[PDB]
Amino acid sequence: DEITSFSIPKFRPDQPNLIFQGGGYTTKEKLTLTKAVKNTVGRALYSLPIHIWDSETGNVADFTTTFIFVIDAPNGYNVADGFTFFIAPVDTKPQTGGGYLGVFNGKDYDKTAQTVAVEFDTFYNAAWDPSNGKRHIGIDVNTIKSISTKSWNLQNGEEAHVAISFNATTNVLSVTLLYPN
Amino acid sequence: DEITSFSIPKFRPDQPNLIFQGGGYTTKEKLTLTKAVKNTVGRALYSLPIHIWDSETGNVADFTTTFIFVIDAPNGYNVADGFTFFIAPVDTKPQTGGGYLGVFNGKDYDKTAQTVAVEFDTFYNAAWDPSNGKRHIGIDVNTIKSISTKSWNLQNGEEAHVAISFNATTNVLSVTLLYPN
Amino acid sequence: LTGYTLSEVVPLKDVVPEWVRIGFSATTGAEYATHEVLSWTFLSELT
Amino acid sequence: LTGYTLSEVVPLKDVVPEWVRIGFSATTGAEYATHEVLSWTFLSELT
Ligand SMILES: *[C@H]1O[C@H](CO)[C@@H](O)[C@H](O)[C@H]1NC(C)=O
Ligand SMILES: *[C@H]1O[C@H](CO)[C@@H](O)[C@H](O)[C@H]1NC(C)=O
Ligand SMILES: OC[C@H]1O[C@H](O)[C@H](O)[C@@H](O)[C@@H]1O
Ligand SMILES: OC[C@H]1O[C@H](O)[C@H](O)[C@@H](O)[C@@H]1O
Ligand SMILES: [Ca+2]
Ligand SMILES: [Ca+2]
Ligand SMILES: [Mn+2]
Ligand SMILES: [Mn+2]
Repeated sequence: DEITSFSIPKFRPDQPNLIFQGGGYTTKEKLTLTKAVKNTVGRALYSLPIHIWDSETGNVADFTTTFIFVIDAPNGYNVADGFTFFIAPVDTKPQTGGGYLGVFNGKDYDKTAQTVAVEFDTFYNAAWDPSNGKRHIGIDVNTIKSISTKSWNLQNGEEAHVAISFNATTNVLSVTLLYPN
Repeated sequence: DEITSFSIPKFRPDQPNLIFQGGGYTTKEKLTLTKAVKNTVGRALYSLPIHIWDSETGNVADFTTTFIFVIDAPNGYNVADGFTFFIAPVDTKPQTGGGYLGVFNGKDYDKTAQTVAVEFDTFYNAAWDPSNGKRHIGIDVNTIKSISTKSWNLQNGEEAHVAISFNATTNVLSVTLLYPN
Repeated sequence: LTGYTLSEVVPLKDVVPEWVRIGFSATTGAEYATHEVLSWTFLSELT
Repeated sequence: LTGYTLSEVVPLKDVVPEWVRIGFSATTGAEYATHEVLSWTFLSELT
């Protein structure tokens, strides 16, 4: 049975198993993608290419990731544009940014964007964001307009552990964010 | 940092996660490091860097690897030179071939080029191998002259399970080889 | 302890190449914030 | 069920960089032979 896993409890400046792109860097502990500063883009990828399905047998992989992540906006009322976990072709590099979260370009279904993301979305884009305008978790596939959506209240500066996993049999994604309170 | 593992039951024509060098290419199911053909080297390296020890804390990992390899020689008499699992700095290239198995260049402790290897040696090099000239397996560290060996009866064309582990709490490295019998 | 959870089928084989990369991607624009990640695990299986 | 076995003290920390690569090499000179690897697992815990 082909399997692959890792786990990183702490980060550090020199980290040969990650590929920083845009403003991405590791401090002495945090892996920080953007400082409180405008019009940027942070991207980290796990160095190692991952096999998720195979075309000899056709099967898809069960998988789970887990990360604790803190968003900290020096304004309470003023925060954007988002954070995102995403799976992507092997050789992907950044895309159109700010509210596109450096990961998508168009707003209509783009097939050639071979890439799926899970977003935590701290800013309303009336162009495509849920009309109600609430901050949201969402499952994106090939456009920044999410296939699904979920209102969520950001707690600023709050450690928020999250699990995301995918059933190969039922073929369902799902996400869970949690706060201590 | 804590936990890296994988497992690979078959090797597939393209392996984005493996860095080949030399004649190493992956056939339909196997990984061929060498063809029955004079004067080559082949090396294949897990793509992911791997944090064996941490200055931050001082702890060394312990790890366990496992493979099956086969050595299939046209004439059970004139075979050479050997095979070898190795742990080397993060961007090694083929070292001297033949007797040095593309991992070393010297009979001498060369702190500099900083690699250790478990060697399944199949050719007597009067110059450094144990002298009764029997094939052998060896733990090599900064030398092609193993700090230690067992004599070892080769079985051409037949599969060997090998298990290697390092216990980090006593720095003992142990290799085991097995044939169906 | 408050917690959100979303769910959805998404036919990955249909959509992504045989081999991927994962990572995070985070952006500011006109408005902004610190977006940093404290730790990461990931496992996967393939029958 | 012929078996071979061998262990030894190797100060890894004093021999090898904080970050390494694992791998196989096989080699031929005057005499040769095929060297193939069939399957490979690896697991490391750094606690
Ligand atoms: C995937 O996992 C469970 C584990 O038993 C199984 O019952 C079912 O086939 C799948 N369920 C999901 C998460 O859709
Ligand atoms: C090294 O550590 C254990 C823990 O007791 C020791 O007894 C044994 O020699 C080795 N086993 C491990 C952790 O692999
Ligand atoms: O951060 C709020 C907005 O910032 C910039 O205006 C970006 O153009 C936009 O994409 C984003 O939504
Ligand atoms: O392959 C047999 C032998 O051939 C040559 O003598 C090479 O110098 C040596 O490296 C090898 O052991
Ligand atoms: Ca948005
Ligand atoms: Ca030899
Ligand atoms: Mn959105
Ligand atoms: Mn030898």
